[PDB]
Amino acid sequence: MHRVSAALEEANKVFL
Amino acid sequence: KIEEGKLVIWINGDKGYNGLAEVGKKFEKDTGIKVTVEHPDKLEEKFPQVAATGDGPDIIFWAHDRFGGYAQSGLLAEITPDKAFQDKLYPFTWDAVRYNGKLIAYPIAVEALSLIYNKDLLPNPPKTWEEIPALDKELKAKGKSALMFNLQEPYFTWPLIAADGGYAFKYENGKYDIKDVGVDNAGAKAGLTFLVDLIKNKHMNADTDYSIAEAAFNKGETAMTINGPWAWSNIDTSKVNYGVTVLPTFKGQPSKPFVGVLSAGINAASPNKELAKEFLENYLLTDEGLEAVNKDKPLGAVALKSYEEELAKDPRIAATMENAQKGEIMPNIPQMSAFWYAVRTAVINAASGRQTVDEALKDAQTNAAAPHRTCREALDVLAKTVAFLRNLPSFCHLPHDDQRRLLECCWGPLFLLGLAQDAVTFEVAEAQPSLAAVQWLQRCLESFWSLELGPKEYAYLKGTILFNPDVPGLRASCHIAHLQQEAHWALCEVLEPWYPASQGRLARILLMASTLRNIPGTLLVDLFFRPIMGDVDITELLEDMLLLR
Ligand SMILES: OC[C@H]1O[C@H](O[C@H]2[C@H](O)[C@@H](O)[C@@H](O)O[C@@H]2CO)[C@H](O)[C@@H](O)[C@@H]1O
Repeated sequence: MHRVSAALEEANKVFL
Repeated sequence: KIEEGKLVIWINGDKGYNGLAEVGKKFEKDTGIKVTVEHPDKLEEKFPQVAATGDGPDIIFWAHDRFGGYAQSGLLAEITPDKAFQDKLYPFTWDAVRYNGKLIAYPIAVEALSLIYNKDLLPNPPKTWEEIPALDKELKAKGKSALMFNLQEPYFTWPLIAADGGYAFKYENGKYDIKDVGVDNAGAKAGLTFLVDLIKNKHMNADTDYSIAEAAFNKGETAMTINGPWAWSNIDTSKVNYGVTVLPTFKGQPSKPFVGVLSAGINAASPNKELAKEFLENYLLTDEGLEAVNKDKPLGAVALKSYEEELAKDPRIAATMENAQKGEIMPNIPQMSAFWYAVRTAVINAASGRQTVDEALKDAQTNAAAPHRTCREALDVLAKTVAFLRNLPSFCHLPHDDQRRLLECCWGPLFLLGLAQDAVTFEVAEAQPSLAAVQWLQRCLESFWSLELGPKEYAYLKGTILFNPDVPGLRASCHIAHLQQEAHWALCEVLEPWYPASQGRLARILLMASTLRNIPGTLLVDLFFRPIMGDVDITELLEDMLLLR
């Protein structure tokens, strides 16, 4: 339920 | 499916459809073939819609400028007028209906915009646009206007735009250069700049349309107006002593109005091609035929030599011709549709103030000279967006009803945020979403490209948009709320190193994200997907990629 931040950054890598 | 034994005809609502209907009644009494004359709205775009499917009218009336496109699409049939019949019409009007060396429609009449003025009010109409503002200043003192015409159609404001140097497609060696568009040059800019200054100075309203202008003039509320021959009919029945004369001159140069040739085409999917030819050749295109129509609403200079020589004495027709000479014939190439839409958008955006003259003519020049590279980039972003959701356990572990629910009202903002970060400027060439909406979309999008966000900001922001607790009927609502709060806390820490400026950045990014949520999901489809895959259900398509349907 925590550290969703690190998850988002990793998941949105496809847009780099 | 276009019924056999019958003849359906479509014509613009401002023409003399009643006079035409009569010619149809005579035709129906002689042959026994029923003829229905209809005048749908947006006919200019409605015809091709149904024409493709195989239905629609048997005969279609409109200016030649559009027929070229219908021809390329294969929606028209090549007319077969024998030599003898061709000699009855002016060879000048035959070129207007000739595309790629084939006659694709019957020429009816030549129309051109002229200046109609109220003699009692303006015993002497102005010779230059420049002298109009001052003329309106005093007329207002008597509860009246100076000039009032339709601003919703670039057709009426074109004369002014092209007066100085504006133009559609450069013409050289009997050919049009589809890459040379002059809608954003020095000339065109000045013309449209003048029009806008007329509105700003309260000399003219921006919402002024055809109906408003016509009513205002026929009632004696405005001193002048700009219209074509078809408009002389309603003025007569009104207590107004008008006069048709040459259009004002802008910057010493005359106004160049686009000349059009009202033409009649035969649907390529009609089984009454013969019944059609017979009607347009032995009934309509005749002295009595064109008179009945003209009787209802003026056709200007008829293509039929015989009947033309009779009306040649009319001083009004002479004015229309004088103006036509100053102007040029409308191109009939397929791109004309893209042109008109691009110009229509520019003129309306500048008049309403949503854009500056330079900004408007900037997008038009780019759109007028149309790649679906935009859509293809939206598809990549969408797919990208699917990969983003397939990852991120936080979303995958949510109840499926919640997943479908968050998706139903977030794919919009999520998608737009994707286009932003993917750095893809769009070229909305829609040769019907409201201009206001489209304009609002890009403003928001350009707002993101100027703010230059980083990979972290985008990521954390997407989280703020995805996990929305306010979504009705949500099961893990409390958890989703805790997930959004985290992304919001992270979005702040990425902007914490501050002393002054980062403070106004958080509020900026946030409000920008909010404007994204207020964008019609419907609009998005029609602007980025529909043009490449027809009607589409994004919610449905997305639930398939994520196996939720
Ligand atoms: O406004 C763009 C529009 O201009 C022309 O349409 C004219 C038409 O030719 C006239 O006879 C009359 O009906 O007014 C119309 C404009 O309101 C072009 O023919 C059309 O393709 C173009 O979109």
